Amino acid sequence: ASVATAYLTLKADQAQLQLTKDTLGTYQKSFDLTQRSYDVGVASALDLRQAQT
Amino acid sequence: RLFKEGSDVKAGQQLYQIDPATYEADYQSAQANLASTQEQAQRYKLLVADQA
Repeated sequence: ASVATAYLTLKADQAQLQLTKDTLGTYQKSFDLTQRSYDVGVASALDLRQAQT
Repeated sequence: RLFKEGSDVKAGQQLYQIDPATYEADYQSAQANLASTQEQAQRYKLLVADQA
């Protein structure tokens, strides 16, 4: 029972890693779009900092 | 009055001046709005290429 529980926990946490990498990529793309919109002048630094957080 | 009387004037030559003073204010009020909307269109032209 302990071996099966530990292996299934590893199998779950690797998929959690993959979904966290996908979420981080989405957040990085949003930050790049907000940085571009700050460079052209449409948005302000008040939005760039919230995108950085 | 900007023409000598009895002379041969050309097409498009200015003959008078009727004290603009109101149309100047209308022109400034129009171009102040044009100055903001033009650079907003120019900024959105650059941002729409990056899907921002």
